[PDB]
Amino acid sequence: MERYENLFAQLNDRREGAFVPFVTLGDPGIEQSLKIIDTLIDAGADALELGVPFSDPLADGPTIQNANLRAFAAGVTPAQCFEMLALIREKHPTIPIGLLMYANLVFNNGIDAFYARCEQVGVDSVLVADVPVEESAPFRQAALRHNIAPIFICPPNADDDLLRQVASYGRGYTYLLSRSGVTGAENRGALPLHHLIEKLKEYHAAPALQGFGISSPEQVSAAVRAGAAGAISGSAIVKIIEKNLASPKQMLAELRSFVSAMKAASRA
Amino acid sequence: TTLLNPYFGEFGGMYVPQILMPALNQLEEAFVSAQKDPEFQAQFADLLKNYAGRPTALTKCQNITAGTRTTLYLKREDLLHGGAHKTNQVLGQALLAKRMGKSEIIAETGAGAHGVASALASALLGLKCRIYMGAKDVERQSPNVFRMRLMGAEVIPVHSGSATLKDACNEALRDWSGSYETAHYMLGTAAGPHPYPTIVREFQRMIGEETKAQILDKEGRLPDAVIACVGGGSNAIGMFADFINDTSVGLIGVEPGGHGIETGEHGAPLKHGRVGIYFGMKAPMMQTADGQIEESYSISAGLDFPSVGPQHAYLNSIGRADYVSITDDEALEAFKTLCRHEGIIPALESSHALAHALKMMREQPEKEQLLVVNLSGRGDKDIFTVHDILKARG
Ligand SMILES: O=P(O)(O)OCCNS(=O)(=O)c1ccc(OC(F)(F)F)cc1
Ligand SMILES: *Cc1c(COP(=O)(O)O)cnc(C)c1O
Ligand SMILES: [Cl-]
Ligand SMILES: [Cl-]
Ligand SMILES: [Cl-]
Ligand SMILES: [Cs+]
Ligand SMILES: [Cs+]
Ligand SMILES: [Cs+]
Repeated sequence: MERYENLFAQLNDRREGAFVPFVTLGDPGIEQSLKIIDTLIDAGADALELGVPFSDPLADGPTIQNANLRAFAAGVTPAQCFEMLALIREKHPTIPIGLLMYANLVFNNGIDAFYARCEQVGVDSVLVADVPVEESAPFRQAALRHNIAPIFICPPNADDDLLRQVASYGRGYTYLLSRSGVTGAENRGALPLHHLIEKLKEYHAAPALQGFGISSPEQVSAAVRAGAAGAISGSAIVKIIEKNLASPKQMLAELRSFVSAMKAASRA
Repeated sequence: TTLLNPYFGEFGGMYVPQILMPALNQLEEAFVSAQKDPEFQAQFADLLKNYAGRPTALTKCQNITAGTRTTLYLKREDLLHGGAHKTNQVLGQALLAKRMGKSEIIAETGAGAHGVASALASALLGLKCRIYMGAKDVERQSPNVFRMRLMGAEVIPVHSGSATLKDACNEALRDWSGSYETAHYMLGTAAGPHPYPTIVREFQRMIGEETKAQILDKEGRLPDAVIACVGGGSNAIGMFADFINDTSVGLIGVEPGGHGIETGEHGAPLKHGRVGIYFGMKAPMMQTADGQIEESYSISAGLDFPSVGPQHAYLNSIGRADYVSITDDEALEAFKTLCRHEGIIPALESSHALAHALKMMREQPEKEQLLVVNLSGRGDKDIFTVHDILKARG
């Protein structure tokens, strides 16, 4: 499939940016997570980034560390996550679905078999957080053999050689890191990324999505204004889950409001 | 691209987030430069000699081998400042930090031995030190925690995941991901992403260099085998390195067998785990069927690393080194034996290496063999642990 290509073409036609939420699959449980995800889409999410609970999420700050822990407290396994992913795709045919993985979960039972499973359930991309471009060859090869986009990270200080590598090897979208450090809404990226965005376009990279620390509408509008195709927000979404564990109904209402506002900021 | 090979055969690599790759490349460059720099070498030698007390003794243990054809020496890393071999590589990493113009140190610790070693080196050399320690380890290693604080280090409890060593390893890497411009991550074993396995080996190799010189002086020949316990692999690779090209010398690494391999409650991933990717490396590790990282169990808290350095996995694969396991009960017997017959209290970590040597002797008492055990640390810290078992046992 070409779900990212089709989304970005449609968004270009509307001169809109993409708004892409992240959540952990199965946080705070399987049924509520499926409802959360349906809410995100109904409220305006253009694509999804979905984490499989992992014991050692070393690129994540406390908010997402705690999301992983809630899913484990509910007994969530990678197999159950793949069941979830099949159902999400069965409900929603065109939305791009990306996974956020750590290397061991991909390598565990064989790299090729992991990507074949992704293809079977209808995933569109995989970002492996602890595999740099230097170690990417067997992951990117397996991804492409199975019609999965391998997502590469472009750090805010990427040199020319790295930009060229990310542009060549990546598909779907290019992940434009806001800053150093780990995920979290408490730290906002304060480096101008417009020069990276321009150099990526020069090298015909996959369209850029800015992520890390995006928690407000003005940041989404700013990402689009700088030349990015859109923005990803994780901790801010997960915070609403964490805040509202005691009230599943109010949790969905608050998620809807947030996503709606963030998506609105993407239109202009 | 790198200056040095990040792999030992299939094992090792640099499995870190992209943001950390410049940090690893900078460290590798600084290390390669330092290794060519006579001034760096002289500063390191000075600290090792005048501060840490190298060379360490090689003790012939005549009482424990009486009536057999085994000759047993102990390489006395227990006599190094701090009472364990970890001091060697912390001093060298602290000098690398300085070389790069860094003024801050981050370290992980489980039982606390690496935390104390990091704090002492930082005190001596004027670096500000912060140490991550799993909340569960903090609660149970009060003495080490107090030492780190006495030495001016900040100790930061980690409550995420399982609140033990692997979680402290994660927290150190998270911190470094945001602070690498000013802080050096002082990794505590011969594991993690390149260039750490290589650097830690090179900054521990004086163990084996000294052992070789000492055994040639005292016996006129090389050992038949050198035997070392394996947590993450630093003391063992430190002993093994200078003998790798001496094909006649056996290299035996001893993983903790805990309650018994069959029980699942052990810390022997090299022989009884599965290859995975975690903590920056491709290596055998303790993991569930679906790939979640698990804990290592041992009576000895210092053998709690749930994986093993990639060079050990490599040396095993090619048959250059052999790896075995020793149970809690075997380690405890070796501890008691050394105390009573040689007047040395060994670390329970080191007791695993001694236990295997004692087995080599006892199983085949008329086999002529010259053995060296790396006595990686002293066992003062372990007397309460041993107290509690010997009492509950009767
Ligand atoms: O809004 P925030 O600050 O929580 O950021 C959300 C991030 N979620 S994600 O899946 O895009 C994501 C992307 C990359 C990550 O690490 C890596 F860069 F090393 F690869 C981790 C998570
Ligand atoms: C830390 C420690 C060990 C285990 O670590 P390695 O990296 O495997 O050497 C063994 N013995 C002692 C005394 C230790 O302090
Ligand atoms: Cl491309
Ligand atoms: Cl010589
Ligand atoms: Cl013989
Ligand atoms: Cs390789
Ligand atoms: Cs003897
Ligand atoms: Cs171990």
